[PDB]
Amino acid sequence: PVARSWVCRKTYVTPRRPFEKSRLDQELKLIGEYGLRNKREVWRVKFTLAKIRKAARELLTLDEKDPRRLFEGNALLRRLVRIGVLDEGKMKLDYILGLKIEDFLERRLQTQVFKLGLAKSIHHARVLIRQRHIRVRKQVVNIPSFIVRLDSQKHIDFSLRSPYGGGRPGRVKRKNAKKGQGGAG
Amino acid sequence: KEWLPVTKLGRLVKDMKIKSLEEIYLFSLPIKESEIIDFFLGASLKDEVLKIMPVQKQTRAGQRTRFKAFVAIGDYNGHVGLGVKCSKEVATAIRGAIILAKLSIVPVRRGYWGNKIGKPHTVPCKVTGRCGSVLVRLIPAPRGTGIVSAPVPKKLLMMAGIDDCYTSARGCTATLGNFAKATFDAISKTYSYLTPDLWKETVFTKSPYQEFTDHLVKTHT
Amino acid sequence: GKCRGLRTARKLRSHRRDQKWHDKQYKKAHLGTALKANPFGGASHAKGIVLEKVGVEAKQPNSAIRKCVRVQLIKNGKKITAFVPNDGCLNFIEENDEVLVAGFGRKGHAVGDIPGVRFKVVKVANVSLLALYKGKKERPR
Amino acid sequence: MQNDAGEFVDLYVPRKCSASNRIIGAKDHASIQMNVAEVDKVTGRFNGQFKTYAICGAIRRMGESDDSILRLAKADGIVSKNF
RNA sequence: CUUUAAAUCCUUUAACGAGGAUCCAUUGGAGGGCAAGUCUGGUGCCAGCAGCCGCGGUAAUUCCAGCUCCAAUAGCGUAUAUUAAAGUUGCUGCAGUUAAAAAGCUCGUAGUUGGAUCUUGGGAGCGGCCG
Repeated sequence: PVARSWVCRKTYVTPRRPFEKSRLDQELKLIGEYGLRNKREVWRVKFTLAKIRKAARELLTLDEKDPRRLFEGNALLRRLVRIGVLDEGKMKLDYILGLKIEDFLERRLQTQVFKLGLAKSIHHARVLIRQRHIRVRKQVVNIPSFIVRLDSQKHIDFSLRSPYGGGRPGRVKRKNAKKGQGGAG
Repeated sequence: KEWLPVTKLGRLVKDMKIKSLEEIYLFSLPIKESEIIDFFLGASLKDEVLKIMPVQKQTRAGQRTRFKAFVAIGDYNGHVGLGVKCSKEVATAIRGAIILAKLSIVPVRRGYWGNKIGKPHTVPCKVTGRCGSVLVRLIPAPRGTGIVSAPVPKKLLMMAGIDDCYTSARGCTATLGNFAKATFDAISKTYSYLTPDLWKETVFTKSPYQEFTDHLVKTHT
Repeated sequence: GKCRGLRTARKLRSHRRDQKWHDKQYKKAHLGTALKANPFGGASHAKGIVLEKVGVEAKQPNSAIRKCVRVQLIKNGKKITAFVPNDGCLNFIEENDEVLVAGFGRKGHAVGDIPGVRFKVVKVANVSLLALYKGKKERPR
Repeated sequence: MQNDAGEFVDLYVPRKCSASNRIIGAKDHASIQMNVAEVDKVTGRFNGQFKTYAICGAIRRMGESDDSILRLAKADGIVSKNF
């Protein structure tokens, strides 16, 4: 008799075939072009895309003019619009299945800060996300696996306590300044 | 070097008179020159090697071994192919396999699953193929689910241009030749099926022989 | 199926029942004879004591002699012939010591070129055999 | 197949047997695009127009092709009804 | 500073805290399945490896060591109970001439299954026969 949670789900799945060529090569290709870390990232994104596709298939297998189907269809369509993967021009229930894994990987905060121009390189982008430097709507973020919503896009900038954002100099710079003042003093 | 015809088919595809191969599959007319495929199907046709299995005899003096080269072929938007060749060594077997795979070419028709939107991506009906003990089934699939099969019919379906299918196999699957021939027979029976779409009673277009006999009676006799 | 009626269930019950007991894996997993014959008593691992070390020969297509340990168990007390796995490890296990006997992989079957032996040794004297092999831990004498 | 845009996505329309209403495939070599000529109306000559027919391999395989060509010629009117 | 019954944990924040970042990432493998050396040394049916096939008999692409390599990565390997793969327990959905499999044959009570047939059609209208 304790008041605990006991709720947990696995976010990744392992494929049936462990050793072959083509899928391993293309996952390595995606990790290379998007600056990810390991295979659990692409396994997680493939699992959540498979869950979205399974929900879309369960919605599509029922008949038209059922209002439960209409409610979950409109809610899921508005969610995929609000993430920013699907466009507002094509908002129908059959366009869910016409999606790829790179569209889900494109809304990553790492790729967004890389393509915004504030980060020079994608490895530098992931480092700078981990480095406590950015802020989104005046709130700093450590985590590169941050799904950015479409409207919270213009409010990405360095934090006020960042040396690149104007403020206190860095620890290495102040150490070298202390050494220079000691040597010249 | 420069290709000279044997039948009148090479003549009619050489003097720029046949528009495409689609009328040749329309008239159910056999193609027995593999370089017509080279002329009309361009660089989109790509090649792969399925399995190199040696077979051997038994005489007084040793076992005379010969290679059996299994090669399928097909451009990624439309047509497929399959070739079985058995020669002495491996290189001539491979070359004969790619020639025979360019010879036996069936086209495939791509259909839809349930909803009818956009470009086709799926087998239009539950087709099947049988040879030996292999039973290869092709079940229509929703969009974007990928190929769900064994590796070599996955290869045949991605060079078929069909992106989304479900399969179900039965029998001694370990024999690659029978399994590949069964999925080739399954994928060849796509047009060999009657659907409500095909209910329009078509008119019979005049044969290319019937309109180019005025040239092939005077060129070659 | 064969009986393809609507108001019939009992014949299909009894037939699927009896033809399921006519299997061999279901008859192994659901009778007390297979559990009684197994010396572990349903356990995955089991501890025993060394009492004599006997080597056994190989099978026909490969010719060698394989060194083995004969172990009397603690929980049951029956004579079971184990097998020390790695190279140069019979000098690590001597008379009257504590060993951890485990299965070898084929669900209680004789495996490979070792006749009549189905169990191996993974731990001796409460220290792992892999660290004794690699030389990272020393056996306490 | 039709489509929502009104554009046929068919790449080639396959022909159909005139006897058993079946479809002749791409790699069937036992099929004939038969052409039958009609007489000129006045005395005996040839006009130039054609009366075309088709048949699949299975009907010739079981051998009922003469019956089918008689029924098709009688339906188009080449052979009289008394026969 | 904060938290809390008072603490520890977390967040915030002074002073410290890196260059060969020694502030050192392991775990099982490299013949086929099964991704990855015909590289270099040693014993050369002994030692051993190997879930299966097999590899060791004096140029071992399978043993024991070095280098290189590949798979996941704060994780990885082994054993046992179980599930999908098993359309090898088959209701969807197995097989019974020769590969495992039709009682020697007939009758017969329980059990299962069971031939046809009993009510049609129209009207005013929504409109240029039918929803």
